Amino acid sequence: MVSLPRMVYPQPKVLTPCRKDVLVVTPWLAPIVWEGTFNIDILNEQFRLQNTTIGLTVFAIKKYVAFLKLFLETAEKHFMVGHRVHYYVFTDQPAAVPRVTLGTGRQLSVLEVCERRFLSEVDYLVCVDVDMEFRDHVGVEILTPLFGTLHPSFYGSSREAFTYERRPQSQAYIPKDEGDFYYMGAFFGGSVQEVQRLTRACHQAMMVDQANGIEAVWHDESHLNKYLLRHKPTKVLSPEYLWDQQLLGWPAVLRKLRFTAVP
Ligand SMILES: CCCCCCO[C@@H]1O[C@H](CO)[C@H](O)[C@H](N)[C@H]1O[C@@H]1O[C@@H](C)[C@@H](O)[C@@H](O)[C@@H]1O
Ligand SMILES: [Hg+2]
Ligand SMILES: [Hg+2]
Ligand SMILES: [Hg+2]
Ligand SMILES: [Hg+2]
Repeated sequence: MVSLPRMVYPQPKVLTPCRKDVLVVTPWLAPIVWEGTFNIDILNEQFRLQNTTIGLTVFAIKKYVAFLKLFLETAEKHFMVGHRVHYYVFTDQPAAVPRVTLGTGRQLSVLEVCERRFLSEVDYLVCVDVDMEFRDHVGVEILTPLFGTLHPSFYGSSREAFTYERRPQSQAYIPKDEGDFYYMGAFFGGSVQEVQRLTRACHQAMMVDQANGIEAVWHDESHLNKYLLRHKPTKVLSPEYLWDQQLLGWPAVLRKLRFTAVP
């Protein structure tokens, strides 16, 4: 909205692709975020000028509350550093939430287990799984109206191999000749409005399936993939944002491992 100040940085080269080893934009012109495709300095400026607030939601029920400490501590070092962050921890054990020291401009709310709340408190919602840890930068380069993350096991696979729900009886059904990517349900988000639309669409599709006595092969994730097939995300995050070094190592195609599973 407001003018960016004078900035000094390398001139982008029109005849020099940033990455030649991977696809950096989808067929519907949504960027695919890989290290080397963005200048974080320009992006931080753009979002700071808008005083952007990012909500980060995690669900820690039962034994998963044990992952909160590492999750929050690492988020403090790598997630949206410099911008306003509001952590939303949904848990069945309010008292078990660890007391983690937060940087300025960042807050955490514990919700024991309305959507209207999100609309007035944050500009974007990022929904992730709690049994993870941040190992590198995860910033505003991911912010957009709607984004999904490439599942680390299928980013190089053909659609036929994607583990979409294949039964026509399911609302999450996707035939073998359809599909752009296989997105993992452990990392998605976008504007509050778009995220609520996605979740509302998924919840309704799941109810319909339940009534028909059917459960999608990969539950929530199956419906997420159906939704993102019909409502193309405005950005797609590379596997840099959802990886497991123990199971997949550290391929050359990944210059950074930013968000990973906990052994
Ligand atoms: C970073 C995960 C590495 C790949 C492991 C296999 O992942 C599973 O893939 C299916 C779709 O084919 C679903 O996405 C499952 N939810 C994935 O399971 C993952 O691994 C298991 C062991 C659990 O940790 C689960 O929470 C993970 O998503
Ligand atoms: Hg969410
Ligand atoms: Hg979530
Ligand atoms: Hg759902
Ligand atoms: Hg969903």
